[PDB]
Amino acid sequence: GHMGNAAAAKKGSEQESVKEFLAKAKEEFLKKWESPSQNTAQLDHFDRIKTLGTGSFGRVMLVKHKETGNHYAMKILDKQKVVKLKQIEHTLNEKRILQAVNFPFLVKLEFSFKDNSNLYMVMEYVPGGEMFSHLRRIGRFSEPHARFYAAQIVLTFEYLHSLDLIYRDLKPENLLIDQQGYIQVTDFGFAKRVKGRTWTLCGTPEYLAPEIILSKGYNKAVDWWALGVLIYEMAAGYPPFFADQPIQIYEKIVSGKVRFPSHFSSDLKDLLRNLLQVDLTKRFGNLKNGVNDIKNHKWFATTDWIAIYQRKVEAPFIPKFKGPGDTSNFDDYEEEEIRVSINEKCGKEFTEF
Amino acid sequence: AGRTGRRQAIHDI
Ligand SMILES: Cc1n[nH]c(C)c1Br
Repeated sequence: GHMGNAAAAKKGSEQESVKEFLAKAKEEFLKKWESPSQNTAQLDHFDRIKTLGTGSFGRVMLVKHKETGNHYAMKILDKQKVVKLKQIEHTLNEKRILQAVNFPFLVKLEFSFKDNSNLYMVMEYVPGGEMFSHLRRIGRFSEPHARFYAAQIVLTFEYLHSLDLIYRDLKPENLLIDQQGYIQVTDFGFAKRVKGRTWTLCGTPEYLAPEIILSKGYNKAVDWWALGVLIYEMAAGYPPFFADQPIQIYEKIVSGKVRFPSHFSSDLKDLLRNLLQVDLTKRFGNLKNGVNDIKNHKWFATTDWIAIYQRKVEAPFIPKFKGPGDTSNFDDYEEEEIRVSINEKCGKEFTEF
Repeated sequence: AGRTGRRQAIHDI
């Protein structure tokens, strides 16, 4: 066969140990899922420094905690802007999931709270910037460097999916580079605990699986499709379904056609054809052997999964860091004052936050 | 041709 006796025994034992790890991680998750934290700080506890990114419902700001001096990333959501029914449910999902998960490649939530106008989530500051801007600046990553980042996503999705969590917004914009060159996934705005199917039309156009676009009930395999899009974009410099307007992107996704740069290795193309698979009975991550079809693929043959988890693999690069609170690895955004109304807004919609 | 800047998520459609 492909593996000799010793290699087959080592892999089987490794796979059993993953099961043991995930069972314990699920017990730890459920304790926190069933007893969330809330109201662990207030706005006046922080000095607001700079906007690190923006979104539909607000911004993420670098803040400095006044008493400790630690820097954090504070996501601010305008409660009124969170107007649509699925916008509201998704924000409750985001906070509840972030407070309960624990994994080396998931950002750590430290505080959450709300006031008359806004919702607030205070996370560890990840100073190396978004993968997005490093990728756009260099053009494309080499296959070994794309593989280093991809392996972290594979392990993170293995963890999340074991907890019945779907992520639903993988993209370089949501992947931050830490001081050791490893990934931190942020933005759980579309993450959801799902036991089987779910039906919300959400995500980012270029990363949507065909079954989302086609208004079908879908499952965690949408995240494996998205991994295919991400790996392709990291290695090519642009995503596989690329067009100026969303409707054109959607038509390309549904077609079942992908073309690859001539510099992609055959191993990479094979992996991508199996992730970017419109037929759910054939998509890697969705078959009998689960995540192992991905982890054991030839393109990952050089990947030491445990060493990646332990953060013992040399990273492709270490961001320059010039002291705490440095924002040099982030783009600039227009600054808008944080106004807190004298009247509580949407109090009933956000009772649980 | 396609989108090179940061991409916003969609809540519908
Ligand atoms: C922790 C975090 N979330 N989003 C950004 C831009 C950071 Br830094």
